[PDB]
Amino acid sequence: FIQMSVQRIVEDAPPIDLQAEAQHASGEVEEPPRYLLKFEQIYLSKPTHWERDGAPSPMMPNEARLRNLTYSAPLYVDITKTVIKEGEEQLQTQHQKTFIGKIPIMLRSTYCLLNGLTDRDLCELNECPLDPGGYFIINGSEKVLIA
Amino acid sequence: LSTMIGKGTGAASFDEFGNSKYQNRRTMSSSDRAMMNAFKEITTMADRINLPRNIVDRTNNLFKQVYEQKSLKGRANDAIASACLYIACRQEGVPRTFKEICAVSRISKKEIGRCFKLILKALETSVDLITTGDFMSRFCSNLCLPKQVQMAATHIARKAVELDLVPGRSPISVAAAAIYMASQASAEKRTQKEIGDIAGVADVTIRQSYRLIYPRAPDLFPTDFKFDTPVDKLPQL
Amino acid sequence: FGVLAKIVNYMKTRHQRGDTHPLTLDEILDETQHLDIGLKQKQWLMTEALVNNPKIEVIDGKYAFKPKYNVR
Amino acid sequence: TNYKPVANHQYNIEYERKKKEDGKRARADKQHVLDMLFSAFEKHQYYNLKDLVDITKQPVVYLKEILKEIGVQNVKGIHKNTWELKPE
Amino acid sequence: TPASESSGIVPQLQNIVSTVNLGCKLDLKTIALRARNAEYNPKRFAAVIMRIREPRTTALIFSSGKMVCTGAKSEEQSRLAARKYARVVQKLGFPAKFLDFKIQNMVGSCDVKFPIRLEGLVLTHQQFSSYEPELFPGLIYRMIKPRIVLLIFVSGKVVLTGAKVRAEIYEAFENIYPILKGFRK
Amino acid sequence: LDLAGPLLAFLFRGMFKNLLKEVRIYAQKFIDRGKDFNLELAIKTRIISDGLKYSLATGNWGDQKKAHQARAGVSQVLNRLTFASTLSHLRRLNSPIGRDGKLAKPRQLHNTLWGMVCPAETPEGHAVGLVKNLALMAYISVGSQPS
Amino acid sequence: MAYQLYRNTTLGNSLQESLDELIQSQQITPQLALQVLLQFDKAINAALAQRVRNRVNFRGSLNTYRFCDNVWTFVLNDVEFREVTELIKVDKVKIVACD
Amino acid sequence: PVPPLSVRPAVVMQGSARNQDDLTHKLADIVKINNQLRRNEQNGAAAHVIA
Amino acid sequence: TVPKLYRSVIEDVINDVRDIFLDDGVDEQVLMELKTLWENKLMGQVEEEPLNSEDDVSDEEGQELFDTENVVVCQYDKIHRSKNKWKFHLKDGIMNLNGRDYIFSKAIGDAEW
Repeated sequence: FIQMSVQRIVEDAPPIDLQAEAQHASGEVEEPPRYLLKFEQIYLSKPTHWERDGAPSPMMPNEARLRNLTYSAPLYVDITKTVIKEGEEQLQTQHQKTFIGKIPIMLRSTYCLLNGLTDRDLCELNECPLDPGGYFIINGSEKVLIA
Repeated sequence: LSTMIGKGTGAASFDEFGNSKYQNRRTMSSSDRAMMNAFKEITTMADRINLPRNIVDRTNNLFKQVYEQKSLKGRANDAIASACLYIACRQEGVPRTFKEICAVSRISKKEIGRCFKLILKALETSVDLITTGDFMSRFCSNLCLPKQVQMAATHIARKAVELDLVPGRSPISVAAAAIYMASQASAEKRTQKEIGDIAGVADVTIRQSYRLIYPRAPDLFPTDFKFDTPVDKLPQL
Repeated sequence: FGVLAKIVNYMKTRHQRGDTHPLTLDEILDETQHLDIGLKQKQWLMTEALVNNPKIEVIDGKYAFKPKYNVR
Repeated sequence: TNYKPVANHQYNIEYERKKKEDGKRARADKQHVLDMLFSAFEKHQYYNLKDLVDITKQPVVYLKEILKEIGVQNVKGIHKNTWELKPE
Repeated sequence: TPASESSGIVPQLQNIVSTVNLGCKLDLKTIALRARNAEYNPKRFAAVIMRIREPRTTALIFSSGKMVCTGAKSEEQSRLAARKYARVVQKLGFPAKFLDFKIQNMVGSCDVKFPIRLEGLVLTHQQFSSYEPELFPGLIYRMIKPRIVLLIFVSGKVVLTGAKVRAEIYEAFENIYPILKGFRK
Repeated sequence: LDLAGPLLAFLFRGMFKNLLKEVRIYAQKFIDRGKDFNLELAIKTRIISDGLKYSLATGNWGDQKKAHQARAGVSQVLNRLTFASTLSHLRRLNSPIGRDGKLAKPRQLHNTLWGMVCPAETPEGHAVGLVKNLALMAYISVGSQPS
Repeated sequence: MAYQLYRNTTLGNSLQESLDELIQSQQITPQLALQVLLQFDKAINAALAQRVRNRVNFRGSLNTYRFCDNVWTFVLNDVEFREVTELIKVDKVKIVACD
Repeated sequence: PVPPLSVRPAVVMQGSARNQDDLTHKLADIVKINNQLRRNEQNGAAAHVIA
Repeated sequence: TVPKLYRSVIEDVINDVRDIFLDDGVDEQVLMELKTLWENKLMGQVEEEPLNSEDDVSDEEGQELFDTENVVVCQYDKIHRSKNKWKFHLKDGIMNLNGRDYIFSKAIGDAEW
């Protein structure tokens, strides 16, 4: 779902264009200003938490459960602005790397930091080595989706 | 006021001829709908910098108080919401800069600052005075700086204010200059442009502030600090 | 048409002033500062605005009293 | 994110546009403004208030007092109003 | 207070704000056309701007007949400049009249010649003082007596405004100076 | 069987398209007032962030205002009473059904479940044979482009 | 619309006078002369736009000023026009500027 | 007839008054529109809008 | 270089108004005579009016009506001032000084009164 599904959906079919309603009652000249937006590659960080100070830090699934957090990670996307005006300007293009929302990670999946650590390390993080994962953590409660 | 209604039994629900089943719903609280619209803007602003719900709850509270007095009804409602957000953030002992709240908004720095004073006059209330410590944490954090270096910078900042080396300088700029001195005294060495980029201040302001604190650099570091480059080899710029 | 409205407005003010004395077109052009409106428009005036006019009062060989006709 | 604008970059540009002689209108040149009204009315029998505001660059309330002076108003649909100097 | 008369450093007046009504309607365009050393941009602002070097001052005159005079070093000098402008308007042939001349504001400034700790001042007078070093580098003090606003700096510089009478400035400054000396570095 | 990926995928598509509309409305409001645009301000992060957070927590599904009639109860708190309850819970699958009185053939044990779903392992209660559990070796396709 | 102001110039005035001679001899009409003056405006504006590329720098004492109908009118005293290869001083000069 | 409060003891559930019996909330809707239709008769009563 | 510019101007004007001359039916000889002539030319009381207590605060009318001095016609880009200190950013530009004629596309500028 992350490695495929979310990327395909932001690429699939959402280009949006807007053409201003100018030159009313009087108009001529050359420009009713027009803008187009396009979305490129999606980026997904490791599960993070923002402390009230404003300082981000890595979140530990055990901590997420005690303090009652939502164990999720930030999702970022490439957004483009293209200004092919009605004449003079056409090559006005600018690249951006932007935060759009927070995707809940599922435990010990390829995007949840627990997948990489070894058995001794995982025991060091107060996490069970035998615990299977594959369930989301929301607001302190462990939640599993039924097929 | 009242409950709502909405479409769905398949129909009969007249439109008899036109294409509008039964009837349209009705607005209720319009005089206040832009208060509700203010609450919507405060949460958007609030999430864009990852604030806690406790801040949002204080912010919403301040706003209702300012709204009920109707003492500053003429002002830009969005400017009022943004100023409330700034106050709530400072009262909870974790201030954001005027530069930061402006960033997540469409209101100008001057106008947020102006509204800030007016709200303070409207509620006949006061807040604490910002210190170096209240910002040293966030900045050093976003630059991926080690915990030890953050600690040193804090000490550098605190002492710098204690020795009164910067009577004609803002604490944020001094904070920035301490961060630079620390970073250049460690292996990390974040560039002036990068620090500039997190702090928001002009990199010429840091350079001047650094030039002002450089003559006393030996005395400002913690004696327990693990040095990488000695002060006798600390660069000048 | 606009020019004609300025004739109407002038005439309106004159009626308001208390007088309904008729004047020549030339004088009206002058007093409305529309003397240089050209032959064509003048001709349009003569063969529509002044004669197809539903409530124009012709008296003393000149055109008077445009704003009102319903009450005297 | 939020590489601090302190004065929003588009907003700066809009103020800059404003920073070229704006916020003052003729009102004041009445008669010359009347000339614009007469000229405009020559093109069509009726106009929207918004077209007159674009055309004469003056305060709306003053123009309304003029339209009360030399004309009437005619509305239709959802508050769609057009004014006319009563052609006859 | 005799005991401290080296408070009595008498703060210097730098600016005076007065208004006066010429008593007649005028035409700024003709004025701008006719008058020398004057500027008028009706597309930017309404008032015509005129400037003399005499007591080095400037005045802004409306069409209603009201005008505002600024730039004076003193209130007498301000009445002189106000009178000089109205004279000029007289010289235009216009029905110029010296009517309703009144001072609206006085500004003073001074230096105390010693450094002070604003952190203490803002702490102890928290109800009235307002200090935002991130925004403005000065400190804003709102007295409730001679309703005056003060600008305090670490150097010891002070500016006072909102004044209606010079005595009020001295009174505001004689009152606050001991506190400032009590917060010296 | 729709699993966590295709179940999440339905929601992410809907919120992200919904997000696209809210950004469309913002750009028009920018153009109307006399222009003041900030592409980073138009993204209403809460649509995605909170929207996934909400659906996954309550167990509801989608629009909440209306869509919740059949696809209710799809997320659940992960039961943790022993080690087995959890492994068995994560490896559970649910057939949707009418409710309160239906008697037919989607309750008995079709032959084709052989090697697929558990012979005997189904709730002893009202929903007998409707919530099933996946056999021991059985597996599920993630699926990919036929191209 | 190109500014009438450059008609005030010696160049512009010699043209107006040249046209006036032609009118004295009744070989042309006043409207046609005006049409020639309008074309001269456009053409000299064009000549300014396309050919003229040089610049000058100046300092001096300001004697009087005016601003009306978006027209600036000055009179400066003890002026000094400075260029990269020449220098030009004059006791007093009037500067009229439109835009 | 308006049923007595004993029929709609709301439910408070902490807060205070957060417990306006949703039937009351519907009763508030009836009174609101009936007030408006009353004012409509008092004021510029239309036709289709009254309907 | 600059008399040549005027010559450039002469060519452009004569060329572009020629058609006007033809449109009226005016003779090309008149056009040439125009050019030749033009070339030849080329080279109580105190509560009412204490106002009279400031008589003579006047200056010279000498500096505007007479125009004894030289003149410059140009355009302005931006004008800026700071008390008695004035700054000018000018553009386009024909100058006449003590007799000779000069030109500029931009001119920047500082003066005090």
